[PDB]
Amino acid sequence: SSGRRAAVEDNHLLIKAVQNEDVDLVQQLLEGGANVNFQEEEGGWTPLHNAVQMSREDIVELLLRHGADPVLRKKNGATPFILAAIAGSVKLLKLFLSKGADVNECDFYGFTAFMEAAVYGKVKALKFLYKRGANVNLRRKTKEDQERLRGATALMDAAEKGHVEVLKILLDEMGADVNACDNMGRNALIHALLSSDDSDVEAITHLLLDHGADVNVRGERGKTPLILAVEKKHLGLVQRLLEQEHIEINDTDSDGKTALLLAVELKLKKIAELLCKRGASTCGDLVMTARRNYDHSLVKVLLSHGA
Ligand SMILES: Nc1ncnc2c1ncn2[C@@H]1O[C@H](COP(=O)(O)O[C@@H]2[C@H](O)[C@@H](COP(=O)(O)O[C@@H]3[C@H](O)[C@@H](COP(=O)(O)O)O[C@H]3n3cnc4c(N)ncnc43)O[C@H]2n2cnc3c(N)ncnc32)[C@@H](O)[C@H]1O
Repeated sequence: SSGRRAAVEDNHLLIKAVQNEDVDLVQQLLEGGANVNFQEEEGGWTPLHNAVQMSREDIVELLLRHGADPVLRKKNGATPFILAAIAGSVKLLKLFLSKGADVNECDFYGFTAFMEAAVYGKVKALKFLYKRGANVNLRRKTKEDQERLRGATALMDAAEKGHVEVLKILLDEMGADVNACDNMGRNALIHALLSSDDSDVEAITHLLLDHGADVNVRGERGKTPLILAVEKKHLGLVQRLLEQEHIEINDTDSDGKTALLLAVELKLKKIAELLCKRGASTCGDLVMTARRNYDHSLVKVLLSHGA
């Protein structure tokens, strides 16, 4: 019982040794008899996981030769193979395939190597996984989710993190389905506009629209791409979104508000003016909203378009 406690320390040390990239210390601890397949209690991480996360092939090899299980999963269900995708290591993906990993295996949240590679903008890994049979259009199914016959896709992921290079490749080279929808009915376009990154959102939006993305999808709360473009207060997105010949300008959100109503509630002078060069002012309480806003430049615009 004093030995059971002392050893667990050696184990944690083996992990820490790996994290510190202390090759010699890892060799001592393993030769010393430390459990090479020890999993810490937090998230089920092993030395091998940590080694893969860090893209240290040499430490992976060492651990494997001391008998590390190459397909042992951590608590989230992710395997070392998957972790190597997040790391973008082709060498490690090639390796874990050779040791029994399935190219379309997934953690307990439906995440596949291919998906992780797109999330982390890992191009070479993406191309590798594709050419090794990765199912590009898989929709995330948690495990106790498949059993009940019941949703995001790699394309969506790349859209939310704003990886332009990856999005081009998925759409042009790998046959990604631009108009797939998750279980809340959001598509790659909606995800791009929901993300925290206004960084490359213009490119992602243009790209998606060229590849025939549906500008008229109902999101979380009736929120269309137009309404998100407006709520973002982005003139460029509203501008590009409106060059879509068949966009339901007057579509209404969850609250009944529309692209124009929200444009005016938010005092967007140019966006409201641009919308009015097509939008229906018959939401009605438009002018009354601009008046509550004390916005007489905007009250004038609304009336010229018959409110
Ligand atoms: N060396 C180590 N590195 C990192 N963590 C370590 C390390 N050593 C010990 N730990 C510790 O163990 C714990 C859990 O770590 P873990 O990563 O193994 O397990 C995570 C979590 O519990 C678990 C679930 O978290 P959640 O409740 O937030 O559930 C999340 C979400 O609701 C769900 C569905 O997403 P979606 O389909 O709706 O888009 O997956 C999460 N998720 C989001 N992006 C993911 C991704 N790219 N890949 C996998 N899962 C993702 O998944 C890990 N995880 C979460 N976000 C991640 C992300 N963005 N990229 C990679 N992995 C991610 C921790 O508590 C931690 O301290």
